[PDB]
Amino acid sequence: TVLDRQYKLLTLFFHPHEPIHIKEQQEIAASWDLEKNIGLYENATAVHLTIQMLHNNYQVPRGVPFTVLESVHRFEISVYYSLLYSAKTYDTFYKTAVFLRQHVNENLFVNVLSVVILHRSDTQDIRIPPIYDVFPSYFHNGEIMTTAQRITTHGQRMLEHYPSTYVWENNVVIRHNETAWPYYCNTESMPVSYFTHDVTLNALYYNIKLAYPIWLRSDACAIKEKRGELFFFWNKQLLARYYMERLSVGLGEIPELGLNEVEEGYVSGLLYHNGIPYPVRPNHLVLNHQTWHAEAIEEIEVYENRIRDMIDQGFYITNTGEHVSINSPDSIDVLGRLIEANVDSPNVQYYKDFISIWKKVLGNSLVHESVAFNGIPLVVPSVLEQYQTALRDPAYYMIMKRVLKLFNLWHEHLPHYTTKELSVPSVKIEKVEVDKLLTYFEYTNFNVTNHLHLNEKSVLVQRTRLNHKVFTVRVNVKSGVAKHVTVRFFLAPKYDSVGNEIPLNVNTQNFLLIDIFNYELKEGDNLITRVSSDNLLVTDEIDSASVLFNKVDSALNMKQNILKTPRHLLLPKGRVGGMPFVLMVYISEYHAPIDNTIRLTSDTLGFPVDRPLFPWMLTGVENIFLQDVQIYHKPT
Amino acid sequence: TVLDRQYKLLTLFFHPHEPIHIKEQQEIAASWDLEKNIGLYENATAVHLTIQMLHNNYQVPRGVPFTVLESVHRFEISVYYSLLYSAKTYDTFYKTAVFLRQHVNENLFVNVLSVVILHRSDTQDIRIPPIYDVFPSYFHNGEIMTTAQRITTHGQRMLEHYPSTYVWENNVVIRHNETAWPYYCNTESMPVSYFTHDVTLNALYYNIKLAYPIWLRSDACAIKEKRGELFFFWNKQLLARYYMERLSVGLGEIPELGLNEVEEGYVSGLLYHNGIPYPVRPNHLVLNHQTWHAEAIEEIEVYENRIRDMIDQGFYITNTGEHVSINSPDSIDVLGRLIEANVDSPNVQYYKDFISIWKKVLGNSLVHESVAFNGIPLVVPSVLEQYQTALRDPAYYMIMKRVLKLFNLWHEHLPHYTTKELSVPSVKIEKVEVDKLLTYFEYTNFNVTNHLHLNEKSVLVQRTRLNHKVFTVRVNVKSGVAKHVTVRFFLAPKYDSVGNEIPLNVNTQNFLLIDIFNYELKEGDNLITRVSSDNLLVTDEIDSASVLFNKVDSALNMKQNILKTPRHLLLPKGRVGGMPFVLMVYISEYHAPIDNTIRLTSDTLGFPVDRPLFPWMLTGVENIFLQDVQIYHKPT
Amino acid sequence: NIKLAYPIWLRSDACAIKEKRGELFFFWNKQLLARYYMERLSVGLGEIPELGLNEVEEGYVSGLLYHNGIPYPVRPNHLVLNHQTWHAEAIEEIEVYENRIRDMIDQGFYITNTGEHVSINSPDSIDVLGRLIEANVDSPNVQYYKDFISIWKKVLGNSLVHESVAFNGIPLVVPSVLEQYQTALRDPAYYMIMKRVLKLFNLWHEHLPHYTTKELSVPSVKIEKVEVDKLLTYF
Ligand SMILES: *[C@@H]1O[C@H](CO)[C@@H](O[C@@H]2O[C@H](CO)[C@@H](O[C@@H]3O[C@H](CO[C@H]4O[C@H](CO[C@H]5O[C@H](CO)[C@@H](O)[C@H](O)[C@@H]5O)[C@@H](O)[C@H](O[C@H]5O[C@H](CO)[C@@H](O)[C@H](O)[C@@H]5O)[C@@H]4O)[C@@H](O)[C@H](O[C@H]4O[C@H](CO)[C@@H](O)[C@H](O)[C@@H]4O[C@H]4O[C@H](CO)[C@@H](O)[C@H](O)[C@@H]4O[C@H]4O[C@H](CO)[C@@H](O)[C@H](O)[C@@H]4O)[C@@H]3O)[C@H](O)[C@H]2NC(C)=O)[C@H](O)[C@H]1NC(C)=O
Ligand SMILES: *[C@@H]1O[C@H](CO)[C@@H](O[C@@H]2O[C@H](CO)[C@@H](O[C@@H]3O[C@H](CO[C@H]4O[C@H](CO[C@H]5O[C@H](CO)[C@@H](O)[C@H](O)[C@@H]5O)[C@@H](O)[C@H](O[C@H]5O[C@H](CO)[C@@H](O)[C@H](O)[C@@H]5O)[C@@H]4O)[C@@H](O)[C@H](O[C@H]4O[C@H](CO)[C@@H](O)[C@H](O)[C@@H]4O[C@H]4O[C@H](CO)[C@@H](O)[C@H](O)[C@@H]4O[C@H]4O[C@H](CO)[C@@H](O)[C@H](O)[C@@H]4O)[C@@H]3O)[C@H](O)[C@H]2NC(C)=O)[C@H](O)[C@H]1NC(C)=O
Ligand SMILES: *[C@@H]1O[C@H](CO)[C@@H](O[C@@H]2O[C@H](CO)[C@@H](O[C@@H]3O[C@H](CO[C@H]4O[C@H](CO[C@H]5O[C@H](CO)[C@@H](O)[C@H](O)[C@@H]5O)[C@@H](O)[C@H](O[C@H]5O[C@H](CO)[C@@H](O)[C@H](O)[C@@H]5O)[C@@H]4O)[C@@H](O)[C@H](O[C@H]4O[C@H](CO)[C@@H](O)[C@H](O)[C@@H]4O[C@H]4O[C@H](CO)[C@@H](O)[C@H](O)[C@@H]4O[C@H]4O[C@H](CO)[C@@H](O)[C@H](O)[C@@H]4O)[C@@H]3O)[C@H](O)[C@H]2NC(C)=O)[C@H](O)[C@H]1NC(C)=O
Ligand SMILES: *[C@@H]1O[C@H](CO)[C@@H](O[C@@H]2O[C@H](CO)[C@@H](O)[C@H](O)[C@H]2NC(C)=O)[C@H](O)[C@H]1NC(C)=O
Ligand SMILES: *[C@@H]1O[C@H](CO)[C@@H](O[C@@H]2O[C@H](CO)[C@@H](O)[C@H](O)[C@H]2NC(C)=O)[C@H](O)[C@H]1NC(C)=O
Ligand SMILES: [Cu+2]
Ligand SMILES: [Cu+2]
Ligand SMILES: [Cu+2]
Ligand SMILES: [Cu+2]
Ligand SMILES: [Cu+2]
Repeated sequence: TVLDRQYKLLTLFFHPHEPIHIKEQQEIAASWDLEKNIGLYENATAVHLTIQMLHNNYQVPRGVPFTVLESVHRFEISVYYSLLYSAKTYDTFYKTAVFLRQHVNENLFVNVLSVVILHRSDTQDIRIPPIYDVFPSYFHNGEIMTTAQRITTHGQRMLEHYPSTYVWENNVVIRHNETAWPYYCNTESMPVSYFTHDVTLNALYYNIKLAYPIWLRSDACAIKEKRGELFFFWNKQLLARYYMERLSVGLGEIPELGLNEVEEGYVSGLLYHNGIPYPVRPNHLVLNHQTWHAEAIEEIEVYENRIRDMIDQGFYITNTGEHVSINSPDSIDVLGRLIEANVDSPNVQYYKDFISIWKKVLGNSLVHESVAFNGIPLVVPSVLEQYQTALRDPAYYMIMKRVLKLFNLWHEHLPHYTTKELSVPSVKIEKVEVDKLLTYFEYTNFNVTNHLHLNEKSVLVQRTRLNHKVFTVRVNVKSGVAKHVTVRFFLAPKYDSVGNEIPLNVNTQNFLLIDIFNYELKEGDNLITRVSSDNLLVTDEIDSASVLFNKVDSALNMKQNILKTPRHLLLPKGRVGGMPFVLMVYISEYHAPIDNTIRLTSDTLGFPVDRPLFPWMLTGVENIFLQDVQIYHKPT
Repeated sequence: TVLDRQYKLLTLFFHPHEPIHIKEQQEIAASWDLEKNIGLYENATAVHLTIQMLHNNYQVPRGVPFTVLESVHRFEISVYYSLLYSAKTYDTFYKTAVFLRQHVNENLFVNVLSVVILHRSDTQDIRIPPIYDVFPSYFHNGEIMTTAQRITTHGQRMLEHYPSTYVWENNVVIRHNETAWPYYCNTESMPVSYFTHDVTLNALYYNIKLAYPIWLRSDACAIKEKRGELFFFWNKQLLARYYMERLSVGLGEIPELGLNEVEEGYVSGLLYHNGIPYPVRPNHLVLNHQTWHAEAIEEIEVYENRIRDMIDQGFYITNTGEHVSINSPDSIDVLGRLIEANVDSPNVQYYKDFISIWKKVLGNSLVHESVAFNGIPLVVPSVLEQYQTALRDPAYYMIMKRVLKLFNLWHEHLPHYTTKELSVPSVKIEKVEVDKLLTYFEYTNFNVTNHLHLNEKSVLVQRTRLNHKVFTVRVNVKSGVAKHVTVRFFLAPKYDSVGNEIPLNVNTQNFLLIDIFNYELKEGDNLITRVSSDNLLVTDEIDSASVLFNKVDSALNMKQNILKTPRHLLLPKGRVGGMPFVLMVYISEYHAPIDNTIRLTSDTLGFPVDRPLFPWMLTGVENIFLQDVQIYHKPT
Repeated sequence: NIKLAYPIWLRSDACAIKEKRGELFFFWNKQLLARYYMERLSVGLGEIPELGLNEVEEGYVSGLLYHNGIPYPVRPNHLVLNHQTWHAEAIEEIEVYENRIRDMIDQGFYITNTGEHVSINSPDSIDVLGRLIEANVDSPNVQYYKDFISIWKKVLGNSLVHESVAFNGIPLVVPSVLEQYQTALRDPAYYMIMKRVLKLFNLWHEHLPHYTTKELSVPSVKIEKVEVDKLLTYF
């Protein structure tokens, strides 16, 4: 019965903005009544709250932007999640989903239903469609969407007048985004536009926040996920990759964010479904004038000073006034939880969310204090207030760099690793060599037909993306005696924006983990010959909505999880003629430990680059090797 | 043959963005060739230039915003106007118009064809459609246009799901703009949004600049128009009306524009045809930082200092170095021409256009120095760079207030009027009384069907506008002996934003001329009983494109000229309970003096309020009377 | 050596009068700035920064020492020019002089020492234009058209003026790198100032009529193909 259930849940994601077209779903929406069917829900309080909200009309109006950073939106989405998750039977769950689809905003319903499907036992096999297919308007420029609407409604008669559009195959018409948006931010935004505007990266951020919502309290499974450590590690990896891209395109180090003025602005060029332009941050934005920006920055400074005091003093304050030490090396998780100010933080009243205030300030979304129903505020969020568009703005990377400065301060106070924790007896690496590192640009097609308001075709968008050829890394190692070992590869830049070789201690923060795997080392001489195509950290493209629908309706793979980095974004572009980089191979013992499942050997994720490392403490540690490589770009 | 010619010229304005659909026009476009038909054009140089431009493709690309402030755009539009105007026969003119419609940008073609029709003898009867019907996208928000597209393409099946839209009559569907755009500039922009965003006002500005393009040199007819005096008078009238509106809504005096920072920003909420959002000026914009704004402001300061020096020294410098005096009272025209820096200015090389630089600076249109054909720059103009959207921004009023400060400086140097120039023998005004002054808001419908890309309905937009009830002004006057006299009425505010009564000398700059007419005064007692419905200065609404098309195809009025203020914008709103104003009745002798035709008694348009006036010099002048009135607003 | 050949304090003779001093000045400055921009693009530094009248972001530390052993003046980063300092007065004088030059360029004539107007609208007036901009001893009127480039150099050298004099006479000065021709080119501020002067020159050239197809064409001479063997550079 998997196929039919998946088909129905897909039909729930066919046209969010438009109303229900399938008749029996209308019958269910008109027939079901929560009041009399309270007995089928475990959480009766959620049922009462939902009934009250739906009766008083105290809900976010339909056809309006939705943001989780607003309090009332969080309350509404949490209540709906509690109601949906408390469904005893799958039938009750589906019937509540239909009713909410009828009586709930599109974005909120999609998000809550996806979260419920991911975290429900009865729906551990259902596959949810990609976000960039349900709402294409968050990943393509407004001109593209308007042209799509025109070419569709024209009946493809004036389409042949358009030279940009073309018919690649029957029933599909494709455009070019190569020639468009001549007006753009420029500054530091254009050279890295092939990485920051990538659809897959924003989709990955959205899916990550689907797996770990800020408004959802962890269960036994989510309590072993080490939420804070994942936050820190993922932010570090993203910032290291972004810095590598900037060095590749010659833009320099990530600008440091102050408290007086921000020089770089952002113009999104995106449009909401209704047609409201996004807020724009001007260049040379002033933060020390008579504006709400000043008050927001003062609150941000207070909260960050509280975090700094907690880090330095070595303990945090409970909600009653007790001191809880965080000086042990295993307190990184609670530190991250406190910094994030999620619902799992011990004390959110004193440790508040300054990152959201940073996002509000640097989004320059004019607060007009407008409310509907004498209730829910009406907000026009900027790109930074949406996880599916935040990564397009450099300000996000600047803010995360500040948070990573806080994290580095905390890690600095920790004792440095010893020659016993960081050494494996009688394992010496001889030589490490990669076959080649080449990158090239290629074309890809995305389906944006779900935005078209069909009455009674399939428009696609062509985009340019980076990719790399398969590469093999071969290392020879002395093994001493037989062992079961783990090998980790790290990649870092070798020269900074000016030309001086970066010391290893500084590079410790710029090392990007690209592969980790097990091996059984024999006695004597060995050979590791890892191929990039075998790594499980990076995955291939997930099947599109159309492909999944075809494979389902016509009637598995475990190499496509929503919480993995796309393969084509693993390797930096480099330069034509070669760009130098540093590879680091580290071998350690194997210390023995589907929607949201990731686990490796029990140890800090960034080991051994989480703490600062110095050359003088690597003498006597032979199982770590630092080689130099060159990354090339194939021009086309 | 008027009807058929008008029908064809209307068909030339049916779908600018879309290509030619009528077959014989395609045949003409494919058959006509300028090279062999040079003999039918008087200006052969224009023919050669047009041929060269069309062969080299050195022209503005189609489907791109067009602005006259750019040099190459001016050159192209001037060349096309020269080509069209040099058509010996009407047939040649129409055949060139079709060819250009086929091979020219939409906005440029519409503008040039309208100008040619207005200034051509063979087309002095043709009536051109309103601008707000040809390009509705410049007068309504992007959300409205997107909703229109959706309701049209949906086949009016999901339209009935929309509660906003409704069917007022057969074949027409109407919306509401009352509930939309909750995100808005606020500050000083919302309380006067009913006046600054009025469609008729922007259309009036566009038609005025159609009558007097900056790139067209005047002929005998246009040389008697006193271009500079018209510029000054119209700007003064607009600023006085805007100040009256601000006082009515309690916003205060027009802010003074400096050279360091502009506090008030603007968000248009408009979208171009393709779907590119308009530039946004942030609040508290800084002009004294390391930006191109500083250089632009320095050039502006240099040019304005040149103007100030020319005004103070009493003479202007010719292109050879000669001094030409401007100290006479009849030099206002050349002064205005110099300030405007039009093609009729004596010396544009030394006296340059600083107002355009002000518009560029305060539009905050990011210059990205992008060019097509290795030629024509690509520009995304702001609202201030288009005459059909400039009036929506307060910065325009601030800039015009600065220019009016320059004009007031010039007028101050002139000698004050005497008791002989300002007096009429034996004519004493006894009493002046108006019956009532009431204002109310009403609904109106605009047709935006021409934007819809119909394949193989008629959507309308409902807007709220101000209007007034008919009022009668009755004055009793002693006449002495029989005479033929002219009576002028002026309206001004009585109290400023704080509460002090404004002295007459300051109010001289705030007097708005509302009526001027002739009369024959008898001997003894007389009675003037003017009714607002008789004034010819203000006109009624012009027939829409649909109405004109119906009246033409089915098969005159002279009270509808494109260069007259709409009647409903004549009177300030006032306040509920009454707002005090000052009326001034002035009687003078009758000194004896269709597309663009306006002439009155030979005298300065702003007489006697062009020069400063003082109470002590009005003793002995009995033919001028100052009464007080109250304007009321009917709330609904 | 160039300033040895054409000193600002030496009046030209028959030989130096055929040298077209102003045109040489303009051409050499343009060539230097084009080469510098090519170098910047080669090393990925971007376009030459535009010099304003409020603040200069880039500073300079020479690292040089005079014969006696006095360190050179240092310009700090983010130097402020709109505060209560002599920099403001110097910048005001610079602005006045540059506005005088702009007015002379736009009006089409220059003012003599007596008050006469001399036209500069012909294409062969580039030499006198350069002489006026340089304010050398060969300029027609140095009293009205003064040397603003020297004031720019003084301002951007940040040489602290201490008003010290010897013999009750000759001032004692510690010049910066910009005040010496043998060290001026080490500072980007020089290139910025010359870019401003070249903006003035480009304004003047823009007012000139564009070349025609008769001045710019040679009858019956068509170029087929151009090819270079190789372009390689090494340290
Ligand atoms: C079915 O559906 C419903 C609806 O969908 C779901 O209901 C939600 O359920 C969750 C979980 O139960 C609730 O969250 C918790 O709520 C309680 C109660 O908060 C309410 O009352 C507060 C006022 O009383 C509190 O303060 C007064 C003094 O002023 C005090 O006398 C009283 O005893 C009590 O402490 C309100 O303040 C509060 O909301 C107000 O304040 C908020 C904060 O400023 C503000 O945001 C609100 O807008 C409003 O202004 C609310 O009305 C909370 O006590 C509890 O708080 C814990 O977690 C937060 C972080 O999320 C943390 O900051 C707190 O310090 C506290 O942390 C303790 O518990 C954590 C786990 O919950 C634990 O991880 C911490 O370590 C800590 O516990 C450990 O340490 C502490 C000492 O630090 C120790 O005492 C403990 O024993 C332990 O050792 C949560 O916020 C939602 O409120 C509720 N929502 C609704 C709408 O119903 C329901 O979950 C669904 N059920 C099922 C089965 O699915
Ligand atoms: C058929 O089609 C064609 C194409 O559609 C139409 O052609 C257009 O026709 C108009 C009108 O004829 C032209 O405008 C006039 O152009 C002339 C010539 O300008 C050209 O040449 C300039 C260079 O030569 C000038 O300077 C040199 C020195 O450097 C000097 O030696 C030479 O004698 C001459 O003076 C170029 O500079 C100029 O363009 C360049 O410069 C522009 C300005 O910076 C710049 O914008 C350009 O981009 C380019 O860089 C061009 O190539 C102009 O002389 C004439 O200028 C008058 O008007 C302007 C204001 O518009 C004003 O500033 C000038 O000072 C001058 O004013 C005198 O004439 C006015 C009337 O024209 C008059 O109102 C003024 O009072 C003044 O006249 C009185 O006072 C003066 C003293 O101040 C005195 O001398 C007079 O005798 C009199 O007493 C116009 O700009 C278009 O150029 C032309 N365009 C094209 C593409 O062909 C044609 O009209 C159509 N024909 C028909 C029948 O329909
Ligand atoms: C042997 O050794 C000695 C020492 O080594 C050498 O002596 C040097 O020789 C040179 C060349 O002769 C001198 O330069 C010229 O000096 C004269 C005189 O200037 C002195 O007097 C001025 C005051 O009198 C002036 O103003 C009053 C009104 O106030 C007026 O009534 C009077 O008639 C006269 O006009 C002083 O102001 C001046 O110094 C003061 O002012 C300076 C400027 O502010 C200031 O710097 C000083 O610090 C001081 O404050 C001085 O004491 C100048 O008249 C002459 O000026 C010309 O050149 C300059 C640019 O260098 C230009 O600005 C002037 O406008 C003027 O330009 C005319 O002549 C140019 C050629 O000389 C020519 O190119 C111009 O086109 C122009 O000529 C043409 O147009 C004009 C109209 O514009 C027209 O009248 C002409 O007929 C013609 O058509 C020079 O500065 C040195 O002063 C002198 N130095 C010393 C220490 O002796 C000597 O050269 C050696 N001899 C040999 C054979 O080798
Ligand atoms: C893009 O996605 C749409 C679904 O949003 C696809 O629509 C399908 O088109 C095929 C055409 O043969 C139909 O048989 C299916 O029934 C359609 N499905 C739905 C849900 O409408 C469309 O084919 C996709 N196009 C591409 C190129 O992937
Ligand atoms: C709005 O304007 C359009 C033209 O842009 C009008 O279209 C006309 O509609 C009538 C309907 O009976 C047709 O007979 C005409 O042939 C149409 N003209 C064109 C040029 O298409 C439309 O009627 C107008 N609607 C309103 C309410 O004024
Ligand atoms: Cu969408
Ligand atoms: Cu700044
Ligand atoms: Cu339009
Ligand atoms: Cu401010
Ligand atoms: Cu600074």
